[PDB]
Amino acid sequence: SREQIIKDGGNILVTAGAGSGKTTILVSKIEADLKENKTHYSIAAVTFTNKAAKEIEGRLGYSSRGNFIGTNDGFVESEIIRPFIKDAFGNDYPDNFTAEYFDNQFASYDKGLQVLKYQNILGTYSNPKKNFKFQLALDILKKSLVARQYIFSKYFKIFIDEYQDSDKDMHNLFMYLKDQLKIKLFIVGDPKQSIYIWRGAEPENFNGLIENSTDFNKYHLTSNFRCCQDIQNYSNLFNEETRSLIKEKNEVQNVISIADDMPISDILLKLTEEKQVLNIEAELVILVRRRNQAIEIMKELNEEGFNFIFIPQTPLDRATPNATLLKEVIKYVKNDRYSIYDLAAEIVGNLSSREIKEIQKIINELLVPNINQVLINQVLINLFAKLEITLDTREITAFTEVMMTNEFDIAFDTNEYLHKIFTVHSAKGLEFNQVIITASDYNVHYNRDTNEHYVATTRAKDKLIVIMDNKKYSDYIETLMKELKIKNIIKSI
Amino acid sequence: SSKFSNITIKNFRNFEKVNINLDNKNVIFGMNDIGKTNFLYALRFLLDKEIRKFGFNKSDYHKHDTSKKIEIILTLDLSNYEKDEDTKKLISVVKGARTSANADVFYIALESKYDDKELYGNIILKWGSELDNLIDIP
Amino acid sequence: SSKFSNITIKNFRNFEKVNINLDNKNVIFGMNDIGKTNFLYALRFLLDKEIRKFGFNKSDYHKHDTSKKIEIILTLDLSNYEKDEDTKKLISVVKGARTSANADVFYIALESKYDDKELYGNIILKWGSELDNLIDIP
Repeated sequence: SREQIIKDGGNILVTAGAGSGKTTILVSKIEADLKENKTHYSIAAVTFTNKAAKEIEGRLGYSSRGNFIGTNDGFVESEIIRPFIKDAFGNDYPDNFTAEYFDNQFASYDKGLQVLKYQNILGTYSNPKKNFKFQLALDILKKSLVARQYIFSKYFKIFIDEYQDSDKDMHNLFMYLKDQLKIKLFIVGDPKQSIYIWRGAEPENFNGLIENSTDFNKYHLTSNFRCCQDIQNYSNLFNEETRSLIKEKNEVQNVISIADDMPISDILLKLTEEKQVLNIEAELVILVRRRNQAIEIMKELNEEGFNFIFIPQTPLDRATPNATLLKEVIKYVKNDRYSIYDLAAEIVGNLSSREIKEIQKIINELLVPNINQVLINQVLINLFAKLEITLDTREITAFTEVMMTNEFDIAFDTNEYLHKIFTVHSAKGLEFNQVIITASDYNVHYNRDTNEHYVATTRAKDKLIVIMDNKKYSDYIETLMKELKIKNIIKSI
Repeated sequence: SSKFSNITIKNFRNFEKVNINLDNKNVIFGMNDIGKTNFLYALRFLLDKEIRKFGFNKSDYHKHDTSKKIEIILTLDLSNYEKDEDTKKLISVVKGARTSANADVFYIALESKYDDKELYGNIILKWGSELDNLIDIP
Repeated sequence: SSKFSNITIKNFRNFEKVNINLDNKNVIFGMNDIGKTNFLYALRFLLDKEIRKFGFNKSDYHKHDTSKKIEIILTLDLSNYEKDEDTKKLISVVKGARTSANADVFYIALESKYDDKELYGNIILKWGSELDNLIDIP
């Protein structure tokens, strides 16, 4: 498992999925290797977005080892291109160059050298599949002897995040550091095609390393690593592929089942005061299928003194290529404390201060109120035109609808609330500490809602409370408990 | 086969112009007790932060002449980079101050010019692969 | 009508967070003898080269907490530039670190972060017209 992962000191290839399993293990693996190694060598972690680089830097702590934590583009720029470009190509080339991602697309590698030599800027390649900065960095290393000496002397291992999005030119540099410079590589990626890719992503180079590489040591990560063992056993029994991984335990305490005989508010009081299996001071969230089921529970609790705020699923809450970025644009529009730098951190690459000012100009048109649906669509196209990303028609309408109304404001609110209620689709992504669900929502016999039920069960982190509303739900438990000869998988009050 | 090649001391106290080859282990001796002590202080001024912050006084200049500039250069050999771990220590910090044409050598220099009004000459540390265009140590 | 506006002292010795307005002539007094001495030392660390080269020790940090950073900012007023000769002294050295939008104000700050391994936190001096993007004093 994870203990076997961190012990390996060689080239490690990690398959990460379900989210957050990659980030926590990455930070723990980095800080553990820093404690083992006392020599002068440092580590280098590279992330596509600037937020992930800042997220890793905050958890690691002091970087007195000289460790580099930053963007993929910022790494090759500050460590390879800028220091040794004059050594590789002569004194004609500048080291005070400014890289602009959006401007100055060129057709050939020879053309881009002239933009850097004469126009004093570092422009991107026109083809999204070919990266000019990494082609330049790899070229500089082969031309410059000092460049190869410095990289070997500075870093002994390099950590790479989200490797499935790396392009071929970006992939060539990483393999060049491992094959020629003999630098250890810790690779984290998602083998599934998924929904999120960098504009020049090719999953085959990552998939090819899993199939034909003898140097790397392959590992895998559990999807529900953060969930406790008792919650994992209750979640995995509903899907046939997941039933094999769980192991039975002599005593089960985290998953509680209680039949709904008293009103909904009384069940909440019973679990909080009579058995104290749920703490009122800990965050508590309740699961529903539809928005109406959440409203009636929220209104029933306001009468009993319980205070709650309910997050609804927005039109943007849909598996689309630009869903993650579109939500961040909404968070910058809705919230005043959300800085433009926080929005730029979500954008791939380390944008310059001048490029940030141009993107800020496009979005400032959305900060004026009551300017109708047509202008919101053009600002959105103008925004994504600079990023060279086309926008889905339903993604545009979903973005527009959220901008018009204040209905989905708290779903993108920066503030955090202790007690909430969310829909199964509302928080498909984020995870909660303790969750209560009801059985009548999910049809378990024909597996229509088993995927929504599996998501519902995996959201809870410490304690999961299940209400046995449906007899067919309880029958599917008792039937499969006999197939697997499981005496206890649930704790009933 | 030694990282420390030679050290040059110009116009520093009793050192008019002195060139001394070096190695990893060095032993200095002789009748001139003043020269041995100034030799160690000349190395501290180049490498010891605590002794370097105090700067140069009028007495530290050779023959108490403030017109002549004090110059202390340490020549280093980086040829054994492939098998010397301490050599890679220096490379990791020097970064781009080296050139590939003269990758085997690296210079560490101390230059000092005296100001009459300020009554104080500061210590400027430069390094680089070429002795002609040394750059200020960041 | 005074160049010296106010001084801010954060996390320096017994000064948790202290803001003091100023003028050309200032007199400090009170029961706390430790506060008066640390007040003068806080000004020396910002402006006296000889006392600034020694850097910050663990004791100089407030409540001996090295996590919190020491910050000493001196706010200046350059409105009387047309008739104040000493104001033109500062302008001639600051050069482009000022912006025309905030030409009336200028900040002089001292920032210090502690390193556990180096057992020593250095003194970094920044100045500039805007308090948000202060730049290192050359």
